[PDB]
Amino acid sequence: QALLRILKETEFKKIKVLGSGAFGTVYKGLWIPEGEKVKIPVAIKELREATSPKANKEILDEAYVMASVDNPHVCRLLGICLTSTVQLITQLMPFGCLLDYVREHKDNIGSQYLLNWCVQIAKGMNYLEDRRLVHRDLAARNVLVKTPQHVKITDFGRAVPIKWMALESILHRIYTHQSDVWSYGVTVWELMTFGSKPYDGIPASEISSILEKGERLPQPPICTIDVYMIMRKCWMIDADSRPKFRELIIEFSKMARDPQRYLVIQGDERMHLPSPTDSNFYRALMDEEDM
Amino acid sequence: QALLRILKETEFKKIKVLGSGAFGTVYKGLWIPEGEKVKIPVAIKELREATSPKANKEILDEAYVMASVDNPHVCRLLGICLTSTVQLITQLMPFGCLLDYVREHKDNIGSQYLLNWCVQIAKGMNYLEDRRLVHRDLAARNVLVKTPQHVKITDFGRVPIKWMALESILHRIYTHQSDVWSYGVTVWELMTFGSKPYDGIPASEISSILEKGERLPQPPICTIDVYMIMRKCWMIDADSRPKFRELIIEFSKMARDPQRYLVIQGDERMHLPSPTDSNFYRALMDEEDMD
Ligand SMILES: CN1CCC(c2ccc(-c3ccc4c(c3)C(=O)N([C@@H](C(=O)Nc3nccs3)c3cc(F)ccc3O)C4)cc2)CC1
Ligand SMILES: CN1CCC(c2ccc(-c3ccc4c(c3)C(=O)N([C@@H](C(=O)Nc3nccs3)c3cc(F)ccc3O)C4)cc2)CC1
Ligand SMILES: */C=C/C(=O)Nc1cc(Nc2nccc(-c3cn(C)c4ccccc34)n2)c(OC)cc1N(C)CCN(C)C
Ligand SMILES: C=CC(=O)Nc1cc(Nc2nccc(-c3cn(C)c4ccccc34)n2)c(OC)cc1N(C)CCN(C)C
Repeated sequence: QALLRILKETEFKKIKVLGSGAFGTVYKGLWIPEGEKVKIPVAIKELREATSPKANKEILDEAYVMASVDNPHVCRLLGICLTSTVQLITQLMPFGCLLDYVREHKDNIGSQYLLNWCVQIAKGMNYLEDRRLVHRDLAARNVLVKTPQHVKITDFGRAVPIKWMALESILHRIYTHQSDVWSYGVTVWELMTFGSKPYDGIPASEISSILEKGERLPQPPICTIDVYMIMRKCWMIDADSRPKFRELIIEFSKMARDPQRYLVIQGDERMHLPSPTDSNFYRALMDEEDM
Repeated sequence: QALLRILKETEFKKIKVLGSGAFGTVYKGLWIPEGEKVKIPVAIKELREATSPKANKEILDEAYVMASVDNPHVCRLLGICLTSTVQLITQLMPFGCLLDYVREHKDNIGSQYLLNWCVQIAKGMNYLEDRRLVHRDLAARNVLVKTPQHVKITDFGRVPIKWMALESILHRIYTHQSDVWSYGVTVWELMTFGSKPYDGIPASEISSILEKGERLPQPPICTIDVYMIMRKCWMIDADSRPKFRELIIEFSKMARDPQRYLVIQGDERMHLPSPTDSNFYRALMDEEDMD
C-alpha cells in the first residue's frame, strides 16, 4: 500500500544499459527528487511492452506485493511509473550480480565466502517461502551483491530458464517452493564452478530427456561429497524428497563453521573473510540495514 | 578499537573540494576496495598541517573515540590514512549541511522540518553529553543532512566567537552548558534560515555587548515561546541554561503543533513526507535505524 511509490518520468532518468531480463531491459539510472539538487543512483527496469489499464492493474497489484517484502536477503521493489512503458525502480547494487562476480573473481574466492552466500540465498528463499512467494527464476544472475558479504535475491514471483527449472516445471508448468529448491541447487552449482554454464553444449529442448534417464550436473571440482549430496538431493524428481530451505540454512551454516573441510580450493588459506574492522567499514558506507 | 579502519592511500582518492574548516580541507572522494572494481563515495578531511608520528598517536587516540559514537544524529568517524598529511574518512552526506540547505530552500521550508531539525540536533548533543563528549564548535555548518528528514552532527571532540558562550570567550571554559549556548545560535540560524549572527559587528566586541545584555534578535517567523527558549540558552549563569534533554522535550511538544509556534507564509501547502515517500527515502539513502 504505502510501500510502493508511483513516480513521474521527470524525476528519474535512464543513463546506462546494464542488461536484459526476459521481459525487459535493466538500466542504471538516477533519481532526482522534486525541488532538490541531489541525484541518487538507482536501477530502472523498462518492460518490453503493453501499457493497458487492464494489464496495468495486474502489474500494479503484483508490484504492491513485491514492495511488501522485508528481509536482508530479499530485494524490495521501491517504485513504479505507469506510462506507455512500465518502468520499475529498485536500489542499485553496485557490485553487480553474484554470477559475474564469481566469474571475474574466480582466483580470489575463498571457501568461506561461498558457503555464506549459499546460506544467505537460502535465508532469502526461506523468507519468500514463509511469505508464500515462489521465485520461479532463481539463478546466479538474479542474486545481487550489495557487499561481498551480503547478497540479495531479486526478480522473484515474476511469473525460459530450462536449465534451471525442475522437471515438473518443464513437463507440466508446476512452480512450487520445492521447484525453487531445484533451481537453488543449480544456483549452488553455478557458484561452486565459478559461473559455468549448466549442461553446457546440450540443447534446451533436450534437458527433460536427460533428467528422466537420471543425468545430473557433475560434481564441481572444489566440492566435497557432503556439498554435492546436498545439490543432488535438490534434484530428486520427487519434490517432497528435496530438502526444505530451512534445512538448507542449517546444513550450509554448519559447513560454514568449517569451510575448507567441505570446499577444496587451491590456495584457500591466503583468502579469507573480512575482519570486524573491514566488515564495520563496509556496513557504515554501504550496508546500514540490519543483518 | 575495531571501529576505526586504517586505510592505505591506494584504496581511496580525492575527487572534488567540498569545503574547508580550520583543521583542514574536506573533499568529496572515492573508496576503491582492494581487489574490487566498484567506487564508493566518501568524505575525506585532509589535515593541512603535516604532522609527525609522535603527533599521529595523539591524532589516533582521539580518532578511536570519534569512531566509538553510535547514535543516529551524530556522525561517526570511519577510517584514517596516516601519511605525511593525515586523512580522515566519514560517510558522505549528499544533501550537504543544514546551513546552506535552509539558505537555498529559504521559505520553501515548513515549520515541521524546522522543529524536527531542532529536536534531532538536541538528540545528538544529548547523546554526546551522555558520552561526556563536548562539541566545542556547534553550528549549522557542522550539521549534515543525510536526507531532509534526518540530520547528523559532525566535527565534535577536541575561533567561532559569534557562537561561543561568554565564559568561553572570557575564560575559555568549555562545558556542556557552553554547548547549549552554541545550540541556541544554531536554532537561530535555522529560524532565520542562514543569517549571519551579529552581522556587521566585529568579533573583538561580542564579549562587550553580551555583558551589556544584548542578544540576537527575534526572528520574524518565531513566536515568543521559541524565542524565549533561545534566550534561556544565552543566560550568563550556566546552570540557568536549559539541559539538552529538556530541549528535546520542549521542541518535541512544539513539533506536535508546528503552526502554533512558527508563522511561515504559505506554511500549509508545504508538509512533511508521507510514509510512502519516507519509506522511499530510507530504502535508498537512510537504512539506519532512527526514531
Ligand atoms: C497480458 N499479460 C501482460 C503482462 C502482465 C504482467 C504482470 C506483471 C508484471 C510485473 C510486475 C511487477 C514486477 C515485475 C513484473 C518484475 O520483473 N519485477 C522485479 C524488477 O522490476 N526488478 C528490477 N531490476 C532493475 C530495476 S527494477 C522485482 C523487483 C523487486 F525488488 C522484487 C521482486 C521483483 O520481481 C517486479 C509484468 C507483466 C501479465 C499478462
Ligand atoms: C599541534 N597539533 C598537532 C596534532 C594534534 C591533533 C590531534 C587530533 C586531531 C583529530 C583527530 C580526530 C578527528 C579530527 C582531528 C577531526 O577533525 N575529526 C572529524 C572529521 O574527520 N570530519 C570529516 N569531514 C569529512 C571527512 S572526515 C570527526 C568525524 C566524525 F565522524 C565524528 C567526529 C569528528 O570530530 C576527527 C588532529 C590533530 C593537535 C595539535
Ligand atoms: C549480473 C548482471 C549485471 O548486469 N549486473 C550488474 C548489476 C548492477 N546493479 C543492479 N542493481 C539492481 C538490479 C540489477 C539488475 C536486476 N536485474 C533483473 C537485472 C538484469 C540485468 C542486469 C541487471 C539487473 N542490477 C550493476 O550496477 C552498476 C552493474 C552490473 N554489471 C557488472 C554490468 C556492467 N555494466 C556497467 C556494463
Ligand atoms: C555546509 C558545508 C558542507 O557541508 N557542504 C557539502 C557537504 C557534502 N558532504 C559532506 N559529507 C560529510 C562531511 C562533510 C563535511 C564535513 N566538514 C567538516 C565539512 C566542511 C566543509 C565542507 C564539507 C564538510 N560534507 C556534500 O556532499 C555532496 C556537499 C556539500 N555542498 C553544499 C557543496 C555545494 N553544493 C550546493 C554544490
